[PDB]
Amino acid sequence: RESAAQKFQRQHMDPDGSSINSPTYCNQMMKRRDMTNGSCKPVNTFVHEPLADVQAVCSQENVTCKNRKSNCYKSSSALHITDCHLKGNSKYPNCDYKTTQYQKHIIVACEGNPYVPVHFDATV
Amino acid sequence: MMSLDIQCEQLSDARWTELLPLIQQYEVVRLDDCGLTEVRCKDISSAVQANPALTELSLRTNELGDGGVGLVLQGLQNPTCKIQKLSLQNCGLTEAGCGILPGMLRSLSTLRELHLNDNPMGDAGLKLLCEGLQDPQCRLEKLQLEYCNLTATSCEPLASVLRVKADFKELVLSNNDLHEPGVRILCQGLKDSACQLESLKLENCGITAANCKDLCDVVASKASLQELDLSSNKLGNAGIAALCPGLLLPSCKLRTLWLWECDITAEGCKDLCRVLRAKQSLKELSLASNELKDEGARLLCESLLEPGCQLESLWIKTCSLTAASCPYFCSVLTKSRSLLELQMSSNPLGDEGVQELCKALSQPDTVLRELWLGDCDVTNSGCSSLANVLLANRSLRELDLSNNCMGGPGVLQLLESLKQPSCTLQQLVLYDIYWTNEVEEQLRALEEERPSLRIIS
Repeated sequence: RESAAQKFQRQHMDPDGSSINSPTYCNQMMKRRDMTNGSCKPVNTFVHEPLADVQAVCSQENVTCKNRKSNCYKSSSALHITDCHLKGNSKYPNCDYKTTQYQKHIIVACEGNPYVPVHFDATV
Repeated sequence: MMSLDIQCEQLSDARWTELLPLIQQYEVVRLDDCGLTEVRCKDISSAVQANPALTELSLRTNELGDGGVGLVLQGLQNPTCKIQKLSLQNCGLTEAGCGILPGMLRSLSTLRELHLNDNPMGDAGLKLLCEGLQDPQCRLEKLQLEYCNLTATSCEPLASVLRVKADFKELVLSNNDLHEPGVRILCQGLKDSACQLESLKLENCGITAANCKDLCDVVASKASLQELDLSSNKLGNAGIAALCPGLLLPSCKLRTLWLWECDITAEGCKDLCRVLRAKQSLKELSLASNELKDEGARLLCESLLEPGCQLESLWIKTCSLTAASCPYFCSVLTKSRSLLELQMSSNPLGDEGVQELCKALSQPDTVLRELWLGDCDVTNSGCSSLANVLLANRSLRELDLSNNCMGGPGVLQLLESLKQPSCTLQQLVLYDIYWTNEVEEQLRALEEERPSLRIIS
């Protein structure tokens, strides 16, 4: 049992990590963060910023979630991110990922008390 | 028989020293993604040197570097070493540390499986490797050199190896830019080889349609070929056409055919359907990331319904399929008694397409066991139809609906069906679907009612 806020950190938070030198970054991280258990998570984003920085996003621009929920927030500044995309050669339990890096604004859904990220919505 | 298997752990000096006596005694030692470094390779070398029972050693995904890798191979040169399977995948091996390979491969006459994937040895490192592989005492059954920074100049040395070996069963050179001429040299080496090759993987190797007559020749020459992976190569329809005659030979017993992202369209899919209808041996086929379109899908479905087709798994993720193709899959899900897995993610099916599929699956006599419908633009309005399937279907064990447009309301409709203990589904996959804490509570309540039910997110 984990809270939504804990699940978000496990799946999307890697403050000190870096993928720019490691093409196998996603392969390691998706496996380590328990996102290849039972099924290969098709796509996932890791954020390389301090946890407190990502949490501060909930106090920034309010926008609409992709599913039309209204509790989504866009980061004021572009953040360092690594995208992981499952390759079409994958067949569970073999999960091979393509690793890409960007600096882009993120959109997260915030919930509960304290008001923290519980869902990664998009990068813009 | 003694086996140790560590996956994804931070081995502290404490936890580490514990294992040394084991590494000196055990038959099987796997230390994968364990944060090992060169600081630990002398322990490994010493341990292994004194281990006459060791047959498998895997150290994949550890930052050993050239020094670390060097130390490990050094310890594997005792006349006592009995090793059969060795993996140094993703261990930071560069050309700089390959000078030891020729010596190691000469002495390790028991070695059958060698994994060097994800090491940037390059062509210079590969040549040193082949100097070892060339040694008469080096008789591998399996060689994996995926993503090792190799180019066309590595093909001649590799081909020269294949010509004189007879024990090769599996060869993977995927994700190396061998180029058209390099691939021709490799094929020639395979043709001239007496090896009864069982598996050949050359994903993303710069293979073109021009290479496909040679690959056809390769297939024809290896009646033992069970798996062929030519994914992520620009083969095109013409390439497939040049390939199919070999697949159609009576001696061909191909089991798995992987053609992910090969610039194939409808007519190329047509060529392959000829193979589906004639080769009962073909059990797994991937055409993911090819623009087959609805016409392509129509052809597959008609072939799947032919008596000659016994396909078990079909991978067609990201194939530009729309709701218009779904009536044809319905006939398949209803009639085909061989298809157990159907991956249709990342196709713009919509609620319409998925509702159609639900019509066929809402019968209790289907055989489909796994269905992926992720990123198919499924909304809340398609979930009630899926809910009905979960009630009425008696074969579906896994359903993937990740990355769709649905939300809590949709998900709640699915959970309601799963409340029934008679439901056949064992695993529901819902990655990147956002629902509120309220739905989660209903979700975790169900999980505790039915512990055998796996809901993945």
